[PDB]
Parts: sequence; C-alpha cells; structure tokens
Amino acid sequence: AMGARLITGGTVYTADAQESVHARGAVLTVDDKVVAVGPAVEVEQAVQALDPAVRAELRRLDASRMMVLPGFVNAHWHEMFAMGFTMRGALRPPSDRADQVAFMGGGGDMHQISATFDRFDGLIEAMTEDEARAIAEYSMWIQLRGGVTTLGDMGSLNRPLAMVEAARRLGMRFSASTWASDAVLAPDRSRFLRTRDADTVLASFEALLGAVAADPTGRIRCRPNVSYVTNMTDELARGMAELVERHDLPFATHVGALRNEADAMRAYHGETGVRRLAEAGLVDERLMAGHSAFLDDQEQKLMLAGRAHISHSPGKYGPSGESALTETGVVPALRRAGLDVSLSTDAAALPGAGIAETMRAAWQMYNEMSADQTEVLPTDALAMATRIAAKGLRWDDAVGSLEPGKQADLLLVRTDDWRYLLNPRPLESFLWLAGSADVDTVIVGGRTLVEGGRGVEVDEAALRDRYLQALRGFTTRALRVPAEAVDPVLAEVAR
Amino acid sequence: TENLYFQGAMGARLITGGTVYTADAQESVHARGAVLTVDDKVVAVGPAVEVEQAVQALDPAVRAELRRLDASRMMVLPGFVNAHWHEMFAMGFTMRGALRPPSDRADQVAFMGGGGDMHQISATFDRFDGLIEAMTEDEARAIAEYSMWIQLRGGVTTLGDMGSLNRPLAMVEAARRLGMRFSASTWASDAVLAPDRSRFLRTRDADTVLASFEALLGAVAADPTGRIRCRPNVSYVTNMTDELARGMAELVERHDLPFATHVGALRNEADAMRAYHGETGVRRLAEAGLVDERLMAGHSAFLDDQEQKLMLAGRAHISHSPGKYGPSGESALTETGVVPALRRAGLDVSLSTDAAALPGAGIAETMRAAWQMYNEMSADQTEVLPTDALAMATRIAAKGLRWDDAVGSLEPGKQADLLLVRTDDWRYLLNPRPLESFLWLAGSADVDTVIVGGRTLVEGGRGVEVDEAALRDRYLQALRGFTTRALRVPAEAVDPVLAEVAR
Ligand SMILES: Nc1c(O)cccc1C(=O)O
Ligand SMILES: Nc1c(O)cccc1C(=O)O
Ligand SMILES: [Mg+2]
Ligand SMILES: [Zn+2]
Ligand SMILES: [Zn+2]
Repeated sequence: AMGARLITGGTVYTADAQESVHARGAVLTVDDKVVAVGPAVEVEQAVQALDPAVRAELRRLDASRMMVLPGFVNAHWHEMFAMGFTMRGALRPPSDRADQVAFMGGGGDMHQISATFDRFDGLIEAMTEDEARAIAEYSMWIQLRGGVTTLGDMGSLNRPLAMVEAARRLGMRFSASTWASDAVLAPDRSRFLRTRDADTVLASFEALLGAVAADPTGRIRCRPNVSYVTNMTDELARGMAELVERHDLPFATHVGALRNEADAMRAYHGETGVRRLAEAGLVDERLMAGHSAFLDDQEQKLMLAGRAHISHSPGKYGPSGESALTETGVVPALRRAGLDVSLSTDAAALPGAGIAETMRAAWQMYNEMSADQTEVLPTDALAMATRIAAKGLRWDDAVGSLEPGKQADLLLVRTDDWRYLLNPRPLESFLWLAGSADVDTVIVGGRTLVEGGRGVEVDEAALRDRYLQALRGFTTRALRVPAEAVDPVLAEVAR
Repeated sequence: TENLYFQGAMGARLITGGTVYTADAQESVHARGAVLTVDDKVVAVGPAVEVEQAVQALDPAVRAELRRLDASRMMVLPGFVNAHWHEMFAMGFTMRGALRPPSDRADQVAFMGGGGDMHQISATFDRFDGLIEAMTEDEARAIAEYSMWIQLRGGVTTLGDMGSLNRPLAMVEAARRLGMRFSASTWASDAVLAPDRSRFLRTRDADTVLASFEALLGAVAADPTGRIRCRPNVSYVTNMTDELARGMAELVERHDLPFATHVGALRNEADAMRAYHGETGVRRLAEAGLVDERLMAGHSAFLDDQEQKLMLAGRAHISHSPGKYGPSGESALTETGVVPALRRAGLDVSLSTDAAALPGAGIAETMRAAWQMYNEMSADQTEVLPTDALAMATRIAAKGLRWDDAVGSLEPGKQADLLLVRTDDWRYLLNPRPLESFLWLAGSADVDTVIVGGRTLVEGGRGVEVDEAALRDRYLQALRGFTTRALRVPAEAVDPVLAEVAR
C-alpha cells in the first residue's frame, strides 16, 4: 500500500469538469486514490480526517516550486520502435536536402499505406517474444518519461502480450489492442482484396481480452481497433460492432485521415470511411476516430449525432506531410460544435512529439486558424490530453483528472526557472518553453515511477541497451537490413 | 572602449566530434564535423579529419594555445539571428502579464486577436514615446539587460530591435555588457487612428522621429566591438505619415542602411488603412520607395496580389513569427497562406520570435512551429526541411538584417558565433539528424553553450560572465519602479507578485 501522500504548495491543474486551477493548491492521496484536492487549507482538513496510523506515516512533498498536472492520457499511440532502422529512421543521410514527399504526404499514397498496414501481421509473427518485450518496454518507458500515465494502443508493430508485460513491469496504465487488417487496396484491382477472415481477426482480439480479463492491478484494459478503414471489410466492421456491444468496450480506428482516402474508399469499397463505419453501427459514443478531418457534411453530422470522439495529433502532421488540421478545418469546427476532441501523439519508429509538444501545437495552431487566443486555452489543451482523452478511452471512471475518488496519477514539473518567472499561469509558460523532458515526477496509483526526470525502479540505460540488442536482431533477421549497415550505427550510440 | 566589457583575445579553438550544421549556402551538415576558430572568426569547418589538417597549418604559437572542445556528445549550430524582436519586459505587469488570474477560463479575444482592434493597437503604439521618456536610465539598463540575456540564453547571438519600449542606448549598453550582437533601433510612431476622426491624427513631427534615429546612428558609429549596428524602423504602417515614410527612405539611402516595419499583420488592417490613410500598407511603403531589398517586413501576410507582386519585384524580405500567432489571436499564417506562397515564389522569408512582456517562444520554438505548420498546410514534409528552419533563423535572417557579411553561417571568414546542444539523451538516440530530434523534443532551454566572436558566454546552460540571479533581481526592482510610477499600477497589486518570486 502507498499510504497517504500530501503534495502541497504548487499550482495544481485538476482538469476537473470546471478545468479548476488552484494556486498554492494541494493533493491528498491515500493508497491508489485522490482523497482531497483544492486550496491547501481545505486539504489540511482532509489530512486531519485520516486514520491516525495512516496520518503518522503521511509523506509530505513541498511542491511550492512546482506545477501539479493530472497524468497524461495518450489514447492514440502505436508501438513502432522495431522499425527504427527503416521508417524515417537511423539509416537516413544526415543531410535532409534530398527528402521526397512519400507515404502519408502529398494527400497519401493509398496503395502503399494499405499494403504496409496489411504486412504488420507477418512482421509481428517474425518478431521474437524477447525482442517484442525489450522494444515495447523501452518504447513505453519513453511515453511514461514524458508524463503518459495511461497509454492507448491503436495498432502496433509489436506482440500484444509483450506490451501488456512491459506496462505491468513499468507500473503505467495500458489499453492493449491487436492488429486488425483484413483487406488491401492493390494497384492491379478495381475492388478491395480480402487478405484474411474477419472472424479469425476478431478471435485474435478475443484471445487478448481473455488474457487481461483476470488483471488485478487495475492498470490493464483492452480496446479493439481496426488498423484503417481502407483495410476493413464490412464483415470485420459488423464483427467489431457485435464484439464491443457484447463486452461493453470502447472501439478505435483511423478514418478521414488523408486527402486521397475518400476517392480510394469509393473506388475499392463503394463508400467513404465514416459512412461505412456508420452502416456497421460503429459511429457512436464508443468510437475514437484517429485524425477524422476529411469528412463531408453528412459524415460530420453522423459523428455529432453519434457523440463519437476524435483523437487529433497536430504535433506530428507536418513532418509526415499530413494536412489533417488546416486543409479542411473540420476537427476544430467539430470541437466548437461540442464533439469530444482529444490530443494524442500518434507514433513513429524514433522519438517524436510527446503529449506536452502536442498540447503546445494545439494551443498555437487551433488559435491561429480562428484568430482567437481563447479557442484552445492552455487548460483546454491540458483537458484534451487528460480528462477528454480518458473519456474517449472509456477510462474517465478512474483517470484523466485530479478529483476525489479518481486514481492518484499525477505529474510534477519544476517552475522555479526563468521560463516561469512572474507568470501566474505556469501551464502557459510550460506550453511556451517546456516539453516532455521537463516532466520531473510521474506518480501512478500513488506510486512514484519517475523523480527528477529519472526512473525510480526503471534503469533507463539497461532498457536502452536491451532495446538496441532486440532492434539489431529484428532489423537484420526480419527486415533483412545488412549487419554492415546496422552495426556502425549501434557503435555510434553515446552510452 | 571594448575593454570595459570583456578582456583578452580568444586565440584558436577546435570544436570537434559532433554533428555540425553550417547553414552555409549549400545547407551543409557534417556528421563528426569540426569548427576551427581563431580569435573572432571561423577559419575551417568540415569533416573532423579535414579540419585537423587546418590545425596543423596554424601559426605555431597559436597552435600551442589551441583550446580543444570535445563536442562528440553535441550538435553544433550557427548562433541564432533573431532579426524581429521587441524589448517589452517593462510591460510584464499589464501585457498578458503578471496580474492575470491563474485560471484562463474568463480570457477574452482582445488586442491583436479577432482580426485586430486597430484603434487600440494604434493608440497603444503611439503611447510608447511617453512611456520610454518616463523610464529612468537605471530602469532601462536593468530591464534591457535581463530581457536580452533571456534571448542570449536561448542561443540568440545576433538580435534585431524592430521597436522597443526601452531606451535605445540602454539596449546598446546591455548588448555590450552581455557580449552579444545587436541591431539597435528607435521608436517611430507619428500618427494614430482614433475612433472619432476621418483621417489619421499626426502625433509628432516626422523630423523629430528621424532626428531620434540619427542620434542613435551617431552614438553607435564609434563602436569598436563589431557587435553593434542599427536599423531604422517604423512601428506599424497605421502609425506612419507619408512624411515619415519618405524621410525613412531618404535616411536609409543616404546612410546605406536596412529598413524594417510591420505591415499586412492583421485581417482588419487593410480597411483601417483605407479609412485613415486612403491606401493599404504595402502600397503606401511602395509609394515612399521603401519596398526594395533593404526592407524587412514583419508578418506581411495580409497582402493582395498587387502587394505580393510589389514585394517580389522589390526583392524585399519577410520576417515571420509562427511560434506566437495563436496565443495573440493572430492569423498571419493560415488565413491567407501568403507568406509560405511568397517563399515558394523565391522571396526571402526568415523566422523570428516577435516579443511579449514575459518569456514566450524563442527561436528554437519558432523553428519547430515553421517545420510543423508550413509542411502541414502544403501536405508536404519537404516544404520546410529542418535545415530550412535553421537557415530561416540564421543565414536568411542575417541577409534580411544586412549582417550576413559577418554572421548567420559557419563558413571561413564569418564570425565564430556558435551554439552547442547536448544530443546524448533519449530524444536523439539513433537519429542521424539531431536537428530533427531538437525540433521534435527540445527548445531554448536545451541550448548548452553559446559562443560569440570565439568567446563562451553560456556553458552548461549557465552564464559564464552573467550573474543570472543578480540580473533577475535588478530587473524585478526596475520593473517595480516603472510599473508603480509610469504605468500607475498600485504597489498593493505589484508587491505581492514580487513577494511570490522563487529565488
Ligand atoms: N497517420 C495515419 C494516416 O495519415 C492514415 C492512416 C493511419 C494513420 C495512423 O495514425 O496510423
Ligand atoms: N504582432 C504585431 C501585429 O499583429 C500588428 C502590428 C505589429 C505587430 C508587432 O509585431 O509589433
Ligand atoms: Mg473566423
Ligand atoms: Zn495512428
Ligand atoms: Zn513585431
């Protein structure tokens, strides 16, 4: 048991229903849960109400030189670190001058994207259980280090049980998934090609659900996803709808992500993504739609009528050549209309924008588009990365805000340097001039996992070295990159 | 004399083993590169082994005193050239500042937001001369030195004033004391747009404003450091008479100077310009002879096709500040898309921070913003490459400032103005492009070392000669006096905020 902890004296951002901020606020936790949060004097009354033996062992943390946030909920993420040598990765020349528009850039290479997604099952099968565990634990550590206390898999190039084991070892919360692709859009065909049977794909998810059902930690859940609506048969869509109704689960997919998606969907499936999801019964409160910007008026109305959720990743669109913010403006418009919209990192094969970077991006970019410095307030960017993300993941019963009865998941950020001087809004200074590396302390269920920007039980150097060994094996064996190209890069690593 | 500020010659320095970004004309990047400097200048830059050959060619006495810096765990950048900045820290209590409630929930669209409150902006700018006069020499010195220190700390080695609420000679003295380079200016507003009037109100004589700039130019003509230049500006085309515009054109031709102003900054600007001046900003500048190669235009996004053609024909320069538009409620990137379009058409476009009264986005944050935002708008990850974002904050900015003779790139004969950033942590692991990792996950505070003219001013993220706590405390004392006396904020509101400061 973690017993009682009092974190007192800092600026506390709650992300509660009123987006409450407490200057010189305090948080009292007992075991895994928040018990009191508000002005220091009010929380001191809760301290006096503790069991005497619990009060005797109270851990008092003077956070007067810090800001307190809820733990970040990154509900749209992919484990892709196994592709570090090949995907925008380690073998590129140092000069960027010859870079080309490719993959998700220029409206999207829909054939290449579809084929790449349909290859995941084969590559996951080729990865060893040991490689999967080493790569997952390092990849998920990097999320935790940047303040992500609850992480959502929306389809990973890794083994689901390896990622569950990594989350268990790290102490973070994880919504696990399985890879789901049962169709490919091929250049030499006028219609989708079925690549595997929907019932087998659904059985893979049911096997994961069976494996994590008996989790006693409260830190492991699961959520089925479809990779991308291009790679989704009507049978897979209807099967997902039946599965999430039967098990009372959330559902996630990627839809309306790219300019070129709608034409490819009409050519290969006869209908666009949101309308295909709607026909299957998937456009409802359970849906987290990744990106979801290339929607016509009817699809926007389906999302609003269904009270579906959009996860937006404005920190990473430009470097991918994606245009899911400004080309249509649909996601900010649906948010203004009162659709739930959260912020997520998406992912790549090397470290990219974290939640802190994504919060800055939304604050800058949504506000500039509308000439309105109030459209996304800093506290809105925080809500979008905590409470609203937890609601989309159906984990807001336990996480996403600092309120009595919720899990004691919180971050401390130091505010005593030049960036924060004279600002009564330390979260604003954090969005101007700080990021993932400025997360100092990470607490999950009352347990400190990160302190002073260092792992408490995590050995960062040990996780890194096991990840690099695993990456070497997978890259040379499964991706067939010559050892002659890999080993000199690993020899360069600053240990 | 220079000796008042710093003493001694820097001799030879070899910075070797890191990834070196030159921002030279070829945007050259050297993995395991090196930079050899002698006194104030770069002598050689390239692969470590090639630069070692240049070390062997040094004068023996110079080689005997060579300082070798192991940059193997670092990235080397040119010093940032922030050519569009304002000293505004005197307004820390009033401008999106220290007296706001901690909750942001009641914030309103105001000032620059919602297309721009053109009357309020114009009136605010025209009040600067009175507030600068009200500021004491001691207040000006303390506020300038801390404000400009924060720029230097974030890797700005060359800073351009485009109109400050501070005393010009106080900012020049601050730059001399800090060891950085500075393009000084003077405040220039001779018109205001008032609600109850059919044309602009002339608020002072153009010759007064011109004389103020000529006095600064006279004061810094005698500068022996090579670190101080000056450039006249007009605050904003709203606050500019035809007489001031023509006087500025005559002055920059006679003295062979660059010129800067703000134009096409806001949706509501064009209608206000037509209502009060009979013509929009770029066309008024063009009529005065100011749309030419000397011009650095701040923001410059709300331009019609004819105004875009005037800028291209004149080969003018735009300084863009995409890191800070959203928090001001500005729309100078996406509403028109003009600045990325002019860049694609071959106009010189640089990146700058603009400024506010408290720390905001620095150059590192602005480079990330351009990389994300220009590329997302075009669905093109190659429109602004990371090395383009660096060029826009170094060499191209120096060209717009007319300082590219000496700064903005690591090339033989240019000034030894360099940054080091540590690249040994998780953010950079396996990336052969550390600048890309820096744009993803780092910023101003990750600048480790700052060298100007071969002299280390910042090392391990700390001032070498700067007393950080002392600069801060002098700034806070100066801010207290100015805020209570000149801005008439009650001491009862100011003192509790100063009592809260964490020392
Ligand atoms: N980023 C994506 C995109 O542009 C299209 C389809 C899927 C994704 C993704 O986030 O996996
Ligand atoms: N940011 C500005 C604006 O929006 C209008 C006019 C001037 C400025 C400025 O940068 O000073
Ligand atoms: Mg509008
Ligand atoms: Zn995704
Ligand atoms: Zn400006």
